[PDB]
Amino acid sequence: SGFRKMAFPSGKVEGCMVQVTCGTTTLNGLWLDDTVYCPRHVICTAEDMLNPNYEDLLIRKSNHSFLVQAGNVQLRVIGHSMQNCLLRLKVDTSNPKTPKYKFVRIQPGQTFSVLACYNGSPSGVYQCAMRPNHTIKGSFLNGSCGSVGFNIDYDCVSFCYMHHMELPTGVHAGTDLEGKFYGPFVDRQTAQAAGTDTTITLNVLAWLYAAVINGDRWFLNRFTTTLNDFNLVAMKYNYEPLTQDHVDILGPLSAQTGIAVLDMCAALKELLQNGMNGRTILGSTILEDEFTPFDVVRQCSGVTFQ
Amino acid sequence: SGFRKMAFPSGKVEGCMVQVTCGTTTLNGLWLDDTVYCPRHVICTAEDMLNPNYEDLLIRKSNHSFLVQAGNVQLRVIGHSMQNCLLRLKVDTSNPKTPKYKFVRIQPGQTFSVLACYNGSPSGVYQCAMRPNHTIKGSFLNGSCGSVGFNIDYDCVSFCYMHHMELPTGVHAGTDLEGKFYGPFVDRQTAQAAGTDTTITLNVLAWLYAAVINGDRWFLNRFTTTLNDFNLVAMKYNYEPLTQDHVDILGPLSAQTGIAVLDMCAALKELLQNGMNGRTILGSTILEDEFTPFDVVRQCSGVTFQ
Ligand SMILES: *C(=O)c1ccc(N(C)C)cc1
Ligand SMILES: *C(=O)c1ccc(N(C)C)cc1
Repeated sequence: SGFRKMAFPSGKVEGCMVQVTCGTTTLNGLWLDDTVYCPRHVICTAEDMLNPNYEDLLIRKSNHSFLVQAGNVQLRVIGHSMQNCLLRLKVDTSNPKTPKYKFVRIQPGQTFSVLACYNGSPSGVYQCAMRPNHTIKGSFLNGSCGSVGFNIDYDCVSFCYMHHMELPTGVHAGTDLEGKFYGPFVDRQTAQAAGTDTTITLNVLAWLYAAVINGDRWFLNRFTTTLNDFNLVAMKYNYEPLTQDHVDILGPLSAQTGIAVLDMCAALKELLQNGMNGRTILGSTILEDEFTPFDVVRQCSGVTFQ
Repeated sequence: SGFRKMAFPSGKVEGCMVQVTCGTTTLNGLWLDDTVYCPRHVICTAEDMLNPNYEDLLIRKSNHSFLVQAGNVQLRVIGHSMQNCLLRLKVDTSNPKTPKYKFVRIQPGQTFSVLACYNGSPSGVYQCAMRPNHTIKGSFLNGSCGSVGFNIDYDCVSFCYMHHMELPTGVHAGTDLEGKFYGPFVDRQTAQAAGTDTTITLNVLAWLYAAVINGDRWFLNRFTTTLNDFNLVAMKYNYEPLTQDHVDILGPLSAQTGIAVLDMCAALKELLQNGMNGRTILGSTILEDEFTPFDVVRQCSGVTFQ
């Protein structure tokens, strides 16, 4: 029993974290095989930052412009190239700690673990959901550029996020491991701001199913709803529309609990309209949207507490 | 910016997790140097469980009663002994992945990271607070016996918790690494239940200081309070008494923010009496008590956003 924001064990990623310095700017990089990945930010100074031309900044660098340190060992850079908003630095040594891995671009509403790092040294680990508005509610200080997000599937580390910057409201933005930003954001100092966010309906529903698997039915009701009537309520409360694809994704959780998706939708509609009446669901006073259907299957028993 | 329940990176602990089997019972153990630690539960079957005499159960075992597996490698047991509620199994091989480490008994209100494990294989990591009533709000399924809790200080892994069992309300109980239970609990199937809990006043206060360091003052007021008058309100709302020792612990956070402890106490008293008026503090709709003063200093900037 229990239900917690649970990160993946971070060890396979810790063995990949290095420090990268160019001039006076230091940040974190990711060492896989004979390549180190890091934000292209590393070639900027504070004065470069309002209007940097990375192409023009980069051509002025040599391999030995870059200092890469894995603990006490210096890794010699023997090639560099820019790919979107990241640099790929080729180094003389292949990381013996490289795990089996993949690069994936995650979709909004999906979750991943973040290994917050400073000066190449891992410091903390927590789970994030990719918001609909392409930001994450992270916890990052100066020096955290190049901290990575990942999921782990069996042997294999799926890398999905490299951290870049903090937006005016204190949420965080970054890129996949091809260096393409999540969202409309750019690695420049501008007035850019996160767009209006929305609640991730499919996750809230997954989390209601979690509650039932764990033994709680207080919020269910005798009603059902159509997809359409549900979505009218969703629009009023700033929840994403429910789609048939999402209903289909909820199939296994519905089958384990014996509650039809559209019946759970009715329960949610009631919760939105009437509130929770001073009660909790899985320890929470609010409706939680930071767990995917997969996160629920991962963490909950396969046997419902009936 | 940001503020999250942040676990320590779990890698130094993952390299210590093994599987231990005796008869048909399997669970997790902790391999440090040439010793494996695990719950003494491993020598019980379901029928042993209502009234087990561990002394009597253990004397019937030999070293080769115990199967210890670190991945694909069998570790041969060459000695065993019982210490309170754990077994210490001496093995033929010293763990080459042993980190620098210490065993510590944590105090109620303190926090630690939990590496949830199954069959010797780490599966997730999250932060827990030791409740005043000596339980943790974990997330554990069958097979999680022997999952460990730890903090990391510089080089050094401070082990503080080995998981044993789940109580009737779904919260969790276990021991330090000397095998002594946190709380009045016993490793038997009885009607035992967690005692009445209380809110950890010192942590709530630390978390209010976190909010100010991160730039938010909405909940402050023009009032002060005496320790006594505060504690009368605390008693009404089931919060721990504030003590001068705790006020002293808050010294650094008070100095960084320029808010006197007893002035922050007044703000808390107002929040308790009047509620939060539909607002949030660090993203939360409720007063959070699962972060210590140390956790706040660890995660927040040393510079207040004034
Ligand atoms: C670190 O990688 C990084 C990247 C971008 C920015 N800004 C665009 C301000 C800051 C730090
Ligand atoms: C696993 O270590 C463990 C320990 C104790 C119990 N009970 C006392 C039921 C169960 C599992």
